[PDB]
Formats: sequence, structure tokens, C-alpha cells
Amino acid sequence: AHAFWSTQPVPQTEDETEKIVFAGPMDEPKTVADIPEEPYPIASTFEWWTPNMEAADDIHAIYELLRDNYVEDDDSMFRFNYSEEFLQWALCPPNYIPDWHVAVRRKADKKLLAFIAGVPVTLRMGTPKYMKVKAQEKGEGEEAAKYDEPRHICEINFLCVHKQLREKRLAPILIKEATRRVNRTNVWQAVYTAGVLLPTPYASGQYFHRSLNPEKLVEIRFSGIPAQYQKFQNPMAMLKRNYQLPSAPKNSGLREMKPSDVPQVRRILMNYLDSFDVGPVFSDAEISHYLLPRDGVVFTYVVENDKKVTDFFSFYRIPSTVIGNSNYNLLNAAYVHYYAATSIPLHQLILDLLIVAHSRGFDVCNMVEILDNRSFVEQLKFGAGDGHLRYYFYNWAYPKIKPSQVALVML
Ligand SMILES: CCCCCCCCCCCCCC(=O)SCCNC(=O)CCNC(=O)[C@H](O)C(C)(C)COP(=O)(O)OP(=O)(O)OC[C@H]1O[C@@H](n2cnc3c(N)ncnc32)[C@H](O)[C@@H]1OP(=O)(O)O
Ligand SMILES: Cc1cc(CN2C(=O)COc3cc(CCCCC4CCN(C)CC4)ccc32)no1
Repeated sequence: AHAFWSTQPVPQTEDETEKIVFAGPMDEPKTVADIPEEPYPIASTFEWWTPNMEAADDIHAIYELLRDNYVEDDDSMFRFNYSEEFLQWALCPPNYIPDWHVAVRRKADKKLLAFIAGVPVTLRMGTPKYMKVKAQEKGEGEEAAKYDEPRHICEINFLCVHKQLREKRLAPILIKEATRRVNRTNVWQAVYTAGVLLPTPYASGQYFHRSLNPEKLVEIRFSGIPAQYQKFQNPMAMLKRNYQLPSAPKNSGLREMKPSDVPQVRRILMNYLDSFDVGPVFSDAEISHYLLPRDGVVFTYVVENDKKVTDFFSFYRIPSTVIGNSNYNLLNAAYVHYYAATSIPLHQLILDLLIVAHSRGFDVCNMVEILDNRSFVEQLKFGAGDGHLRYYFYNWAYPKIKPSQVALVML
């Protein structure tokens, strides 16, 4: 059962979501006035704390908690080690609400014990295309389009309870207090992703990995020698040959994005994301925030020829602590972010992505099969991983969609 999730306004089973035909709210319509003004109760030995995610030392504290206690792969070989600069970037986009950053500490000694973060996002989340066609067949076009306008909602990420405090029903409390603070801002939906199955995803995608430094990955046990590489005299030399990349990008006029590219990159990205059922809508301020280059955090390259931006790609860095190997401290992973191609095939664009990432010392390039990411898997030699990313809404009925109809990248 789900003692917590059964009480929440989300579809409860796969069967329920097979049935949903229109996008819309699950819950009782409510007002800010209905929502408690005071934080949710918690044990006297704890307190709620709102870190200042633009203060270096508050960023450091959250950084430590995540470094030591956040997501691990299924065999606890790797643990995400999001950097402090990455955390300030992800948690402080334009018009972020400091209150949506919710921490728990031990009252006595201010020991940091748990965290959960909300940030705003304007998301297109109306009835997906395939369901609108059915709606129109049935004369229900109006019901189907009702919630088509981009909504100002909450994106939740970074939920983390300290390893000492697991299975004490703390996470429900964080979710409740997060829900309260968001409702008090008059926001009633949230979108979240997780690598675990909860009630109930609207989309689910596999993870894909493209080795950049195969000898290191094999050492740290990220990959391993496919027993078909045992056919060969020298498995390692063949593996390096298979994954070798150009040492310089191949598209003429590739360069890093600059501030004056903002409007053009906004246009081409928004034209592209508009073709997906679920996807974010970005102002210029959000385009500069989420895509302008930031050392060690986000890297974005544009194709410009005849000074017109016709193509761009972006990736962001999340290192992972290598928990089982002491020879290497870190796995240096690059994560495919947003992109758009109008002048060249997408595999040709993302090949440059791989070249840059390799060139900058990244060990592997990861992504989920959202967007048009499947369109370059084979030719660029990405392999499916163990993981799946599951997409969820809070308080929003949504029909099942393919991951290739999801245009929202989560950090
Ligand atoms: C309108 C505004 C709405 C805003 C809120 C929207 C909702 C956002 C929801 C959050 C989106 C987060 C997106 C990300 O950041 S996903 C990343 C999650 N973080 C990690 O995996 C880090 C490693 N793990 C931990 O720190 C803890 O294990 C966590 C905190 C994950 C669970 O803590 P713990 O292991 O000590 O368990 P408990 O005894 O306290 O609680 C047990 C209950 O918690 C349910 N549970 C377990 N894992 C998750 C999970 N990832 N999302 C939602 N619920 C989860 C579980 O099914 C059970 O409920 P029920 O089955 O009894 O019913
Ligand atoms: C093996 C392996 C490990 C990695 C990097 N990684 C970690 O270090 C920690 O465990 C992981 C687990 C997953 C799948 C689960 C991802 C769930 C979160 C959900 C929270 N946010 C929005 C980002 C992704 C992908 C990559 C890693 N990539 O391949």
C-alpha cells in the first residue's frame, strides 16, 4: 500500500491513468485562504529551515547533505555529487521563490537532516495530441482544450533524507510542507521526476550512456567488457577504438553561446519544444539563465554561419562520487540538456556535443530518451542503461504519453 501516496491528489494505479482522457486538476478547488499559515508540525527535536541558496555557506551545507545522502545507482557504486555552483544555478532561476527551498535541521546543533526544493516553471500541460483527436471525434474538443494555456507551476527536485533518518516517515512531512508553501503562493500543480516507481507516472523513459573515457569507466565498473569484446585479441584496445571521437568539433562556426544569442536561441528552442505534448515555456531571462555557459556547470554551443544562429546544443555537468573505487574520486558525467537543429541532422549536431564533452575531460554522456534523443542513440553509440526516469504530476490528471512527447529536462 501507500500510506502517504493514497492520501495525495494523484492517480492511484496504472489502470486509473490508462483511463484519463483530458488534462485537468484532480483535487478540490481551493484558495490560498484555505491553506494553513503555519508550517506543518514536526517533532520538537527538529526545526524547519529555509536556506539562502544564493549564500555560499548555505549552498555548502545543502551540498554536503546531497554529497553524502542523495541518489546512488542500484549497486551503490556511484552517488550524485552536484556541485555548489550547480545547486545555486538549479535552485535560483529567474523569479524563484526562496520559501520553496525547504530544509529540516536538528534544533539542538543545527545538524542538517533533510531537504526538498521547488522552483517555478511555466509548463505546457494540456491534453496531449492523440487524446485531442479522440476528443474531437467525440465532440469534446472544448473539455480537451480547457487547460491548454501554459501554467505557472512548481518543479520539485532534490528531496533527500539523511541516511540516519531513513524509514522514519520524514519524506511525507517534507512533501506536505513543500505542498503547503507552494499552495500559499497560489500554485496548485507540480511536476517531478524520480528513478523509482510511484503512483503514477504519465511518462517513463530509459537512460542512455555514451562512454567517452572507456578505460576509466571499465576500471570504475560503470560499464564492463561486453563478453562479445572477448572475441578479440585485445578487448581494451577495441573498446577504446569503438568510442574514439574527433579531437575538434566538425560543424564550421560552432562556438559557445553568448548573451546576444538569447533571442534567436529562444525562438528556435520554443519552435521545437512546441511540437511536444509536455514542455516548458521560457522567457529570455530563463533562456539566459538555463543556457548561457557557466564554468563547471552548463555548456552551450550554437551553430552560427552568416551570423545567424541556426542550431544549438547544451549539456550540464554532474559529477558522481565513485563510492566503491578508491583509485578515482569522481565519475565526470555530462548530461544532454536542451537543443535544436534546423540546418543539420540532429546526430551531426550531438556528435559535436560528444566531442566537446570528451575534449573537456568528461567521462560519459548521459541522457533519457525524451525529446528526439532516440534519433541519435545508434549512430552515436549510446547504450541503454539500467535506470528509468519517470515523470509525474501533482494534482493533475494526465493521459499516458510516450517519452518522445516530453520536452522537459529535469536537472
Ligand atoms: C502543488 C505543489 C505540490 C508540491 C509537492 C509535489 C510532490 C513531490 C514529491 C517528491 C518528488 C521528489 C523527486 C526527487 O527529488 S527524486 C530523488 C529522491 N531522492 C533520493 O532518492 C535520495 C536518496 N533517498 C532519500 O533521501 C530518501 O530515501 C527519500 C527522501 C527519497 C525517501 O525517504 P525515506 O526512504 O526515509 O522514506 P520515508 O519513510 O521518509 O517515506 C516513505 C514514503 O515516501 C515515499 N517515497 C519514497 N521515495 C520517494 C520519492 N523519490 N519521491 C516521492 N515519494 C517517495 C514512499 O513511497 C513512502 O510513501 P508511501 O508509499 O508510504 O505512500
Ligand atoms: C551507473 C550510472 C550512474 C550514473 C550517474 N548516477 C549516479 O551517480 C547516481 O545514480 C544514478 C541514478 C540514475 C537514475 C535515477 C535518476 C533519478 C533522479 C531523479 C531526480 N532528478 C530529477 C535527477 C534524476 C541516473 C544516474 C545516476 N550514470 O550511470
